[PDB]
Amino acid sequence: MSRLEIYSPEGLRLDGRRWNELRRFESSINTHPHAADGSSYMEQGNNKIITLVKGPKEPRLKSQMDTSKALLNVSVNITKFSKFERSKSSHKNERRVLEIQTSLVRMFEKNVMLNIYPRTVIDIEIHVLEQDGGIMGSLINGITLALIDAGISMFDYISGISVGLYDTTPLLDTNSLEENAMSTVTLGVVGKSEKLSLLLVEDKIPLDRLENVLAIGIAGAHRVRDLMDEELRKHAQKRVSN
Amino acid sequence: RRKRLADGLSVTQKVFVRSRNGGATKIVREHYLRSDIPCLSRSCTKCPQIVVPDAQNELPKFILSDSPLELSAPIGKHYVVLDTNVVLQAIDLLENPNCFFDVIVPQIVLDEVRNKSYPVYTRLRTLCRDSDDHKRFIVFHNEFSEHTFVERLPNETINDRNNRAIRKTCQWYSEHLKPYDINVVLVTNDRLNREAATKEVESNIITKSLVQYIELLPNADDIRDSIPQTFSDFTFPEYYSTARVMGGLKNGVLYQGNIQISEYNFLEGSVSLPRFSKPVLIVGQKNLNRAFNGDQVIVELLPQSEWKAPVISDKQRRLLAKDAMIAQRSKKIQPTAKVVYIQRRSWRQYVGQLAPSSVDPQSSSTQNVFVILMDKCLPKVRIRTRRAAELLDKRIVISIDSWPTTHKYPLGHFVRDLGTIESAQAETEALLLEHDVEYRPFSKKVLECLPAEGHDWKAPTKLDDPEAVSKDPLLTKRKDLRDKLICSIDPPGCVDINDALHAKKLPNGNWEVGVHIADVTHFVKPGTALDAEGAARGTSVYLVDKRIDMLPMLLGTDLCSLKPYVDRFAFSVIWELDDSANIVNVNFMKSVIRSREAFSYEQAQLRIDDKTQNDELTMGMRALLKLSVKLKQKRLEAGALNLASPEVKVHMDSETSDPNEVEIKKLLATNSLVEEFMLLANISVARKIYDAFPQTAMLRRHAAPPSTNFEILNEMLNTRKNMSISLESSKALADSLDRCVDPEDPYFNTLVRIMSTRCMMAAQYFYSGAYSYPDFRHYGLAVDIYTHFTSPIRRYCDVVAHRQLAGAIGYEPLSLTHRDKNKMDMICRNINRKHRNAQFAGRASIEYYVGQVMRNNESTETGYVIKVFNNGIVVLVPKFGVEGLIRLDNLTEDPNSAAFDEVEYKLTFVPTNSDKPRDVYVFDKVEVQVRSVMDPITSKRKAELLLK
Amino acid sequence: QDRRRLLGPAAAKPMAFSNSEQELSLHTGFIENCNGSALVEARSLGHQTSLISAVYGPRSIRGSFTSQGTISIQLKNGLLEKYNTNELKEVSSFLMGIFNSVVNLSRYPKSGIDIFVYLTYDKDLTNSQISSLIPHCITSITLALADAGIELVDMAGAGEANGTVVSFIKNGEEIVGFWKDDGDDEDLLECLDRCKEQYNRYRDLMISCLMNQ
Amino acid sequence: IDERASDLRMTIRTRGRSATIRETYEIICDQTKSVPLMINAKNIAFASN
RNA sequence: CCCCGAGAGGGGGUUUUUUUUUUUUUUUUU
Ligand SMILES: [Br-]
Ligand SMILES: [Br-]
Ligand SMILES: [Br-]
Ligand SMILES: [Br-]
Ligand SMILES: [Br-]
Ligand SMILES: [Mg+2]
Ligand SMILES: [Zn+2]
Repeated sequence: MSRLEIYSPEGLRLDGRRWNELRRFESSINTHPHAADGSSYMEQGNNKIITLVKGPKEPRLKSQMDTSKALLNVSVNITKFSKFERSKSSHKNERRVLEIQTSLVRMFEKNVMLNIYPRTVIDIEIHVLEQDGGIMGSLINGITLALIDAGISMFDYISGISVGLYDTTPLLDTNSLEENAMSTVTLGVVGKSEKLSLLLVEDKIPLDRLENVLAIGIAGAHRVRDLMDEELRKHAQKRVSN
Repeated sequence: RRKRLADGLSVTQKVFVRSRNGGATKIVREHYLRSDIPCLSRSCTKCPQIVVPDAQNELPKFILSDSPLELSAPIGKHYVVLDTNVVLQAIDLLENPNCFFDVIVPQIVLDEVRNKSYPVYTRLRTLCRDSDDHKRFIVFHNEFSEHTFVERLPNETINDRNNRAIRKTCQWYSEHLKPYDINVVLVTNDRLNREAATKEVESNIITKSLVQYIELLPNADDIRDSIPQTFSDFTFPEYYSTARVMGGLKNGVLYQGNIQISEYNFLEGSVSLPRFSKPVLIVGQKNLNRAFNGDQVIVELLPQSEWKAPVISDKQRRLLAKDAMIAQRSKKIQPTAKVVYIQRRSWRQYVGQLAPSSVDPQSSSTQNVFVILMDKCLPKVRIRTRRAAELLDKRIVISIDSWPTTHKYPLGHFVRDLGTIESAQAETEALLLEHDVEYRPFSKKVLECLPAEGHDWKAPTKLDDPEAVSKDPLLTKRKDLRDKLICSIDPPGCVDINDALHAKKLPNGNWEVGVHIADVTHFVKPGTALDAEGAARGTSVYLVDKRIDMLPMLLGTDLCSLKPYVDRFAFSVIWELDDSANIVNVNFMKSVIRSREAFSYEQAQLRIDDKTQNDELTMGMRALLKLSVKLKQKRLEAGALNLASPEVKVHMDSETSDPNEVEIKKLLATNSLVEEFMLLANISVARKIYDAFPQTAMLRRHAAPPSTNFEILNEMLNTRKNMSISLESSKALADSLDRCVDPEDPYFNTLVRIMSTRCMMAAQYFYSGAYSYPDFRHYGLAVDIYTHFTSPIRRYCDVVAHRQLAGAIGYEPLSLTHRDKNKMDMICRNINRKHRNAQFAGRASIEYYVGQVMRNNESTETGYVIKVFNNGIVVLVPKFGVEGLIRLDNLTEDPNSAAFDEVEYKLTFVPTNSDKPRDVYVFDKVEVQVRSVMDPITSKRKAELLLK
Repeated sequence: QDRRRLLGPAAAKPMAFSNSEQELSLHTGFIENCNGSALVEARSLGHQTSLISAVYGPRSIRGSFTSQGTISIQLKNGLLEKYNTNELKEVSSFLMGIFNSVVNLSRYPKSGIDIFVYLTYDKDLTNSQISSLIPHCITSITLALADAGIELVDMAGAGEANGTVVSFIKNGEEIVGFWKDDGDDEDLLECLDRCKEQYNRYRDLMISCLMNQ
Repeated sequence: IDERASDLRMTIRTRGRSATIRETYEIICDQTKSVPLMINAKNIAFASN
């Protein structure tokens, strides 16, 4: 029971967007040159994410070294000031966060060509400065951009998106208010394909609605890919022209 | 700042502070500025070119008429844009069919109304949603439109920005509708907008106040009475601030609860507080502080010296609270308090009549009058009117605006004219809406959910037909029982048939009994407006006059109705039981049937008894009755109750107009036939749905009656008739009630039954997760579990049970709304309230018509004394089913010589037409002269009785 | 609660109740478990302190290689008075800087000298208090290191005056550490003199303890 | 405990129904007065290996 | 396989958290 107009009869949402509109998507490449080999600053809505890619480089411990592939590590730092209400405890060892880090690794292990960087380590540090729904999808886009900036070989883009289901109405790119009022589905689409790297459903969804929700997400993720690709070629032209 | 995006879309930052529980949180949301916001006008030729479809691929409809209400220049044709205040104050006038036809409601207004008053916001949205050819309301999202969106200027209050926002919308609409010669009128009571438009600094905007606008309409005199508005010896104290009471509740200083004000005493109220055992009394008129009965009020405990015998700091107030709890346990002195805040008013549209005392016939101008509300527990209201002579002897609908600390009586305004008092039209309409019964016809959105076929809908001949299966893939699960001999036994004028029965004798000696219930679920689907209205009404009310249906006529009295000679969908329950009516097995299945014949209760009984007709159908009907006797036998032996209250049936003269005859409905054996199989159906379904959904099963329980309820009845029985009711068990209560019979008068047993029915606990609906299994017990039926299932057309509870049974058998997955413990709690609390309102309205309908039969007639009827007091007696007339009060003054002569013995419930007095001391005990059959007279104060047709 | 300790029932709530210049005591080498140990007890006015220091080293460090030794200092809360972990870490860092100027690290390649200071009994009898404990810590660590046989450039001691703590070496000519919380303004010269007096007294008693005992 | 501490029950509301959390009395220890622990001295054993 | 040396020698092929509009009779068909 929501007293707010999540989806008005006029087809308008609480923030003004319609059912199939992405939030403000602004990417940024090479933001921390003196701190990492690759870096990206993501702004997807009110979401603010710093992503740092450090590597490929020498492992700090020879015990943890693979002679056939690079070691891929991801650490997500959800800051205590990411939400409106400051969290008292840290999230560093939170099981929810360990799953997120693990999830991201399992995604890019099959995209990043780790086999061509044996005996090395790729460390991915992430700092979430502000959070407002669809943080998982934004995490995916931040890593993909930062990895490309580092000149690390990969097969294709991986675009992330979230889709809510308000009763029967699908809502592309959900914010915090919408996620609190409905079940959402997080997608990780590879390139322009229909293949999903990540399918994440944490709340109840009718089996009949799931296929349609996936269809909306994939279409939306393709637009995220285009925006990422667009901003990347723009930065490429501004650098290659000097 | 403001960012421009690729789609021509913009985005800014909406930041506000949310104060909650003394906390301060900075809330920030992004605010998108569009460019494709439709004006929603029929005249517009630009907007439809820029409009986009929604989620369900449906473009929004332009509803604002191309030729609105034309008014004297320079207004001409015009649209109306509303302010926040004029909506909150005159929502009744905004629903009036005779004004406000094309209205534009800004988003900022809709938002402010939602925050200030949610119920008004709902009513405003309903006006927008239910737009027809008479009334048209829209919502222009001005905050989302880049053309109309304004931002707070440096050093500007939020109230002035919002007023400027509304004014900007009017300015935009005006310029946008210039080529169509349609002006815009801003209806606002705020002096800021009127002054800003009067000066005409920037753009030309037609601004009118509410009263000033009404005076420009053709029917100004007909709608001026709907405009919301020394008169004291003392003055009520001001209410505490919201911030104060919020801190008071949090610091255990103030307490909130619902206040009760009795019609016997308007100077004393009592609040039910959780921290206190016994209700806190509120003595005085200043202490009640303009509170109504049923209002949620916040009270402050008065000093101990101000308490009734039948501080500075917060610390002392909490100590006073503890001393109050102690005093309530001692039962010597009882704590008092005073209301200091009204949380939630119980105000609504009330029905009443003008008091002839406060209206001057000589006056021609506007005058103040009083209206006497039909609620005897409620005060009277002041009304501003000019048609005081035209509303003199009529039932009127009024709504309370406010109750100033100065004014002695609350202020309100006129709404509708129901009609002349004691008329079938006005009295029935007043009767319904006083018990909160929606009688208005179903909206267009509701009727659109009905099948596209209409009345020519038909069940498919073949249940495997490609076309039929393509449309209905669940049709393969549908069983075929059209070979069975189904018949329906319902009252004469019954068109809405819910149940249908049949019976066959299986080759193994056992019987096959099938109860078939209307398949309403197949037509009403969760989420639709049809289902929404169905849940809202909860149940259809039954009056002698009319019949307010829960579902549309097309659905309830045709399609879903198990009419004879036609193929109908049904939810069937088939048993296999022996000759001793013992269930061997039971199966639930959705099926398609065809009723052989729709019998009447009298028609069915005659066909069973005549012994001339021995066809297969009649042979099954007798088999049903035979099994009905067995089932009723076992049930009573199990401890089933046999209460009674056979109310009278108003036999309206079908040769004239007004009702003339009052008869009594007789229970035939066919009534026991249907009853027994309906109970059997409900029981089996209850067991099945609870087994499938143990936590959200729509059930119905009946609490065991407390000893205190029967201690008074047993007191009168053991004293006068020297008898008693066991109360040890339901069977014990039934057996002792059964032997409670007087040989000199057969009706004595009926009188005790109809009187012991009044002291039974109310049965209520609930969900299986709210209580434990032993609490599922139904005392009056002596069953471990029970529900309602057999009447989905007239009960929404059965609709829920149907959907749950369908999921139980695996026909179709149960909707999420019937598996949410929270949603189920709301459904149960609603249908429980609608159920009570249904029976009360039903009994009130009987009361009016019977009261009209005895209007101008006097007859010596048979009466029975049910209540004996020192102020008089109360006698019941079984012939008319009306209880009457005989006051001591009209009971006998010399009231000082009469004596009342409470121990024996005896009232001795000397009759007016005699001089012999007569002792009138209780339960006595006495001769009583009936007479009806409308009270000049309450305007209620009461039955004055004079004993003989 | 915790699966490694017995902390009792969770519904239980702790018991809350209603309403010369310095006297020293020094002892060394009473802990056979380690290489060096010291007991420092001080009693003055309305505050007494009994702390124990323990030096473990030089022991193995299995990581890379270092030409000099690596010192670590950890302060532990005692039984009575507790302190913030942050505050104990801060003093530890301040103490590390001091003894990295005194300990002849060159004599202990690829070795570790782990110094523990137990704030065993700190009674507050007044019917940032950590500043008054600092000079006693330095005294304990100096005694323990000397008792362990770890080479020191000079006997490091300290003093405290109005929230200001300063540790001296070389007869008070130079400073190996400066600490200041609260206090007043332009009171540096007065604090240096008062602390040097405490430094001199502590150093004399330390030498007297390392020799005679 | 305090004779009559102002802090009484705390009302918590559900979805329609109301409930009251029992008043929690703050137990306080005496600054001076104390009683000796009642140990079964017959049972006190001493350790050796 | 790769590096090194006028003479088939040597070096390497990596190690638990945005969930709360409160009120007076059983049962069946209407
Ligand atoms: Br709506
Ligand atoms: Br309370
Ligand atoms: Br209808
Ligand atoms: Br037929
Ligand atoms: Br434990
Ligand atoms: Mg029926
Ligand atoms: Zn337009």
